[PDB]
Amino acid sequence: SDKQKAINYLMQFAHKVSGKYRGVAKLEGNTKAKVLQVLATFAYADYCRSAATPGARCRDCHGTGRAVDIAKTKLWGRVVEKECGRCKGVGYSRMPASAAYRAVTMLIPNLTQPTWSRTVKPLYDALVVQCHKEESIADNILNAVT
Amino acid sequence: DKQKAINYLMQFAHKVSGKYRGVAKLEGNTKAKVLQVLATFAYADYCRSAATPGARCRDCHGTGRAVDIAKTKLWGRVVEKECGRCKGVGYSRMPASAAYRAVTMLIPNLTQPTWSRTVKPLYDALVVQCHKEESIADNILNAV
Ligand SMILES: [Cl-]
Ligand SMILES: [Cl-]
Ligand SMILES: [Cl-]
Ligand SMILES: [Zn+2]
Ligand SMILES: [Zn+2]
Repeated sequence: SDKQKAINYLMQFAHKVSGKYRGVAKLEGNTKAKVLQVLATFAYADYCRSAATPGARCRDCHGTGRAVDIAKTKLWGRVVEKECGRCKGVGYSRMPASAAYRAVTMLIPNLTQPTWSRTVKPLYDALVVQCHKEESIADNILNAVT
Repeated sequence: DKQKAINYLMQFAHKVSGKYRGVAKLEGNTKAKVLQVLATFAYADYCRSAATPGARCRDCHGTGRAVDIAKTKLWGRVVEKECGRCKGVGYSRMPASAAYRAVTMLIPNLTQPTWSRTVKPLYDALVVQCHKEESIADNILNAV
């Protein structure tokens, strides 16, 4: 419901950016749709578990890997980010991705893990971090002093 | 054993929830999920402090309290006073932002100031509850 809406939002984003990832960009339409749905479902679950589990994502950036660069934000008149110093940009554990790899191989049975790592997993990670970034923006808006 | 401790802390959070405006009126299902988050994160904060050298006061081991000897004798029950070494702080306070973010997934309109005034005091009470349980277990274990 609320979960399915968020998953659908994430699936639509996955389609928008899919052309950047060589392992999904040229799949047949029906397979591409199934793959992107798997990636969005696993990525959203990975995000949700990491936010609710103590220690499962970085406690300074809350998963985004990024922090505000105060001086550059002032200079440029827009939010400029830098790497999160605490997690040096990792944001969230990468171990849950193995489950997504297994689910994708059921749809792409010749996809090896190193080919996944280079050509598909970057989209999975783009989706996980997209969720942490959405949460950070929602928090910034909710708590603005203006 | 961890889940038992958290579930115990969760039940205590329910008992005292009425005293904290940010949880005392949540609807049954949401209230349970929020209190489970609070207990889970509070227990993790406690465990980190207990395991990290220097993260707790070496006299009170996190409770912020000491036994008032003269009042305990007068009243025939343990009566506490502020721990002198730490002036009642008990443990180094770490930011509770991760817990706040986990709660806001369940209560999307909860601002950080409202959290700080009306929910975070319960969170802090749950953390100290854990140090107090440890202290009682130690007292009982070492009573002659
Ligand atoms: Cl992987
Ligand atoms: Cl007392
Ligand atoms: Cl009392
Ligand atoms: Zn970080
Ligand atoms: Zn002390």
